[PDB]
Amino acid sequence: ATKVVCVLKGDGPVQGIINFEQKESNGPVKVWGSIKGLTEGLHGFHVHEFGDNTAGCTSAGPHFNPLSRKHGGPKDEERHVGDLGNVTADKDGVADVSIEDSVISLSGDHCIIGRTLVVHEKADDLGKGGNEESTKTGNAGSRLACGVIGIAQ
Amino acid sequence: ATKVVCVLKGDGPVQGIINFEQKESNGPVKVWGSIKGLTEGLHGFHVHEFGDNTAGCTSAGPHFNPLSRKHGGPKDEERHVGDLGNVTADKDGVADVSIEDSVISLSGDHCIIGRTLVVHEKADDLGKGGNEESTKTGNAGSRLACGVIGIAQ
Ligand SMILES: *[Se]c1ccccc1C(=O)NCc1ccccc1
Ligand SMILES: *[Se]c1ccccc1C(=O)NCc1ccccc1
Ligand SMILES: [Zn+2]
Ligand SMILES: [Zn+2]
Repeated sequence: ATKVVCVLKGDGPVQGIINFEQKESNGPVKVWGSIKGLTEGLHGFHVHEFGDNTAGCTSAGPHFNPLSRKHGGPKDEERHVGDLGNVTADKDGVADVSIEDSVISLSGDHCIIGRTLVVHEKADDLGKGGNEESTKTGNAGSRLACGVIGIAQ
Repeated sequence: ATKVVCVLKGDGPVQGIINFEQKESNGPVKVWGSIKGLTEGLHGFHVHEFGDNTAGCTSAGPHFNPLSRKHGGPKDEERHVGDLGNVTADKDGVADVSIEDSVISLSGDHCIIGRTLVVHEKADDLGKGGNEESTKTGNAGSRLACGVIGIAQ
């Protein structure tokens, strides 16, 4: 009953369309779609705080973290709201995205609408990386593609 | 105290950055920025319903109209929430945008976050055009550039 969408654009082309659906405001969000142009392997996949693409993906700021927590994986209690882990690209450079998440929302204080979805250069270590940056960014590196998260029909 | 931003891009030369700021929860919204690549004259300037850029600006759908009103100009009672009138480009193809609007909002049912800002091919006749489409789209024609409206820092 809430549908939300994001068009990811970045150089490669790294490009993708990610859909979000939430049947009830109390409920999990299904996240699905496709990203192409990626290198094989894991790519960190996050909601960042600002829906600001003024100077590209860097304008989006840090991971969306309304609760002031440390970085983690989506299955961790200690995570940023925006922590959606990794998408995995094959040799064809395509990541088939199929995520269900109970922490992001399409309503309320954890709402992701108007924020930025980013697919990153490297793997997110899901905060298990044992350097300082693991607990902040997951060491997922640069921002390959992003988009502002918008209301869908 | 709330700041929102939109990067306008499309298939041709039209591009811009539009900022929105709302000092008080239900107060007026200041809208300002710059759009270049335009023909001289008026270009319809609207918030459209969907923050969906899947297939370009057409995916944004009709004018944002939560109150089921007819199309009008920003200074009309009978308007869509998304009706921000026209921006005016000079011979250089630059429109300097400076708008204050009391109907849009950055919170609540009138909130434009997650929706799409669109700059159009032609003038919006502000519903005074005396054909049927005047009362729906303002006859502003095709969508030159658009962006999803995002939360800013
Ligand atoms: Se997303 C969010 C955050 C705080 C309070 C309300 C909401 C919400 O209801 N989103 C607005 C919306 C409106 C129409 C379609 C989808 C989303
Ligand atoms: Se205003 C609006 C419209 C659609 C979806 C969500 C929201 C919203 O209010 N989100 C919460 C928000 C907005 C601006 C700054 C911080 C948080
Ligand atoms: Zn994080
Ligand atoms: Zn209208």
